[PDB]
Amino acid sequence: GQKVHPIGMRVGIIRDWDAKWYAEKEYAEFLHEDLRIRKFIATKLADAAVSTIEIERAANRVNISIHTAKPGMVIGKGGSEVENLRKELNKLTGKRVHINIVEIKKPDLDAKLVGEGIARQLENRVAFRRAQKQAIQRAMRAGAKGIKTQVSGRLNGADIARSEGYSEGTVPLHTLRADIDYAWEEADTTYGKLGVKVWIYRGE
RNA sequence: AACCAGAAAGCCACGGCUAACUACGUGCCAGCAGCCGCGGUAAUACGUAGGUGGCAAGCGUUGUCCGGAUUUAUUGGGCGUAAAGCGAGCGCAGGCGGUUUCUUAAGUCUGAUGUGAAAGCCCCCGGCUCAACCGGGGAGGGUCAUUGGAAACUGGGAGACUUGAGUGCAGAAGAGGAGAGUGGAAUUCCAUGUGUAGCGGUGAAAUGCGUAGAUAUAUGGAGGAACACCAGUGGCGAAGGCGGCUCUCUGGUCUGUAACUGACGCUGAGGCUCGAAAGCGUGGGGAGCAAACAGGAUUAGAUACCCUGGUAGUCCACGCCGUAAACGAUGAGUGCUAAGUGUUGGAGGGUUUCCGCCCUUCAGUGCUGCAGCAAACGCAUUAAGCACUCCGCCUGGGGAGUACGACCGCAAGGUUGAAACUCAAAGGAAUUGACGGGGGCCCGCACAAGCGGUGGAGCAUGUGGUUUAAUUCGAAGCAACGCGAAGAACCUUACCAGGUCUUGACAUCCUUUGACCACUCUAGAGAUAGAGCUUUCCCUUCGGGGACAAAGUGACAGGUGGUGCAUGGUUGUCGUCAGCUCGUGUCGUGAGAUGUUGGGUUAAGUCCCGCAACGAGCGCAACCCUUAUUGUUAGUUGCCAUCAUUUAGUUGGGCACUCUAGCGAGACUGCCGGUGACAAACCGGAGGAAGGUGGGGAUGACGUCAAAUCAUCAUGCCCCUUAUGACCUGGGCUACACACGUGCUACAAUGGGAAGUACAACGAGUCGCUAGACCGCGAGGUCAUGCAAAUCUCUUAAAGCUUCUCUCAGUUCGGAUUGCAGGCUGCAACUCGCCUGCAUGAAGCCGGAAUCGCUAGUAAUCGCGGAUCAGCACGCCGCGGUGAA
Repeated sequence: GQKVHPIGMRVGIIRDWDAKWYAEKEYAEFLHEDLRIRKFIATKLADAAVSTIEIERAANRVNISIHTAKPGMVIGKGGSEVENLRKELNKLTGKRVHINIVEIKKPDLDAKLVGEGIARQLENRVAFRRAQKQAIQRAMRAGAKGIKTQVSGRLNGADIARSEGYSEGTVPLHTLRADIDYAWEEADTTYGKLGVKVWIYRGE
């Protein structure tokens, strides 16, 4: 293995972090509290399945916001689930949290959601070649410049591991005026454990 | 004729061929199969389930005959490499044959006549209410038999012709054959002279020969074998084969020409002859060379390769055997079908001292290439092309050219030549990878040139081995060994001795209940035990759970236990090596190829030119960070130039310089000259701070190694559970008869010791760095001031510079080891921290074989800061000074 998480290459240059803090003498407390913050959307991710959470911070307030493609289950029926999530998050926090919902557009051109969906087809015993090809076509139908895909492990419920994936379009990986995305996700039907990786490119 | 759909349906397969399915318990065992092949938690091959799928009382299995099988090919196959042209010639019998006149009519076709039993298979028509039965007709049963005709073709008879086939006469070439003599050189032996300590051989040596005079050098003498240059893809012959020269017998081929014979030809089973080396018998000679054999060497072993010897043989005469990779792996005879180019032997013409030259034509003999053939490679007037005549041979690989029988031979052996039983392949040619102890080109501190090192000595540190009760686990060539460990006294821990415990040390629910705790005393090594103060409601609609404990068992928990060869994720390594592919159009019967090859150039698939290729993508490069100049902006905690002050840029003042860091400019072959195809590019010059990607960093394609990891994490499967799980004390991973790797300090004079004396950069700081003062030989101790930061501290850096010193010694070098006295953090430095002082003073005078790093702010030397951290660094990460060959 030799390659790099590409979002860890472009950060600081053409994007930022997801924590816009500046904190001395209470830094690791908020770090291992934000670690607890990220875990709590496991209740979301089974249904709501958000992508990113941006957490800014005022003096004595908590001011967070999310990005997702499914605005249905996150807004509740009348916002009543929203205040319940604020209460359950504040029970772990004790501090004034003020959550927000931002909807993404052209939602098929994500990174985490497409890999999560193809891992979902892997968790229903659907064949890997046809699912990757229909996935990269329906991502190409969204309008892009390229998608790379790769899956590994004990493929298709078999013996000793292979690793193979397919690609189409262009993808300048080694260049810095890129604005690409990336996502890794596990997979298991019942045998061992697998993994999917997924790439896009849309110019700077 | 009275009443019923009641009395009244069967059988094998479903992985491909094979139309004709899906799912459940079975687990390389039991099993299945016509061929291909299936069985280790899947058998879509055992049983079950519905189905599915087939003809019409049947359906599967075994056995036998024909087809598919052009796999005996007459219709209808072949022999360069896949099975398959005898080793080659001479020829009896046989097969097949130039043109023409007349003639017979054997073969040939045809007319008529006689028969080819009945029943069958056919067709038409009737009945059998449709299968079966009969009836009348016709090809159906001949290579038939008799009688009558044609002479086109082949047989037969009579003749005719010269084109095929042979002797003329004239020439020509030639390692054609046998027999008889002869020439010189070279080796070996012998003799003679001269002349002394070695000669000979190998990768390296050794065996061997030599003072009983070798080797070497000149002179002769003996004998055998082979013929240096000429020598050529030249020549000769049916093949095997044939090269010094002179002579006798003798075979064959080519060119002219035509008076002469007049179809006399070709092929050729049986038979005969010739037939490389090796071998056999009888008799000769041995100069070399050399099977068998002896000795030396190599090797784990070497009944071989290597070296020193050495017989049969190799030679001649006379007999025998009769084989070869006897090959162009291509049978023989004849005819026909584009060119170009050498060369051997001729004939003719133009021209001519032709000896050259040019044109025409015969027989060989090479080389390149149309049509045509071929699975391809290839062949191609010397066909593997289009054909006719005759002969030989083949029908999957093994068994095996074996067995029996027969013939030949003195003998080895030769010629002719099967089956029982096995296998589902064996085989030819070409394409892509991979490999080679095959080759051509390139490139890197890879060699070479230098500089400094390691291996010698002392110490620190990491492995293997021995150890104990335990020395906890992983990592093994580059690509493990100052590596996970960026901090082992208890904790750290998994390793031991002991004290111990159990829905548990930790998670979720249920009820009883609701909130606990926390803290003092006693026991002890501790977990724990027994008391003590009591615990505690945050909604009250008398109705209740949220913050909480304890008890019950219930769910369950826990594993640093195994498998990186069941895994994800992550990382080494080729290696910053320069490659890896796609679309469209072309080539190839097809796998596939071309683009991506060739010339130049570059750090590079980077770019130019030619090229059935044209374009693109991932890589390379560019965008990113820092360093190298300058403009603007903004001036404190920064700096001091215009002046005063004060120890002092301090305080008045300015943003001038410096610095701080935002936005900007600047280096792109940018211009000129030469080289280069004018092209890419190469070499110089000016300008500038840097000119040829200015100097570094981050960035790591396709893929290789089942490389490393369950011991960061997650985890398929397997195992443990009043215990391999948990709590505590003490110990250990820090041992040492030994060997290896990595670092620190010296072996002193460019130096040690004493004194005085200057200049950096990065970063860190709240229970953290310490200003100043006092005391101490010191490690340091006390009072205390600044500091959450360009301000206060770490912190005034070492090598540096000037004076003295020592005077070559195991030394005023060196500084390990050991007693004593201490200092600091720790609850506690014995096992096991660091540092100070006194007393002690070992090896060690530049380190073999071998081996490592590095092409310039580099190598070499010298200090400083940080991470983890109460404490502990010769390790790691980073910065700066001096500065090489």
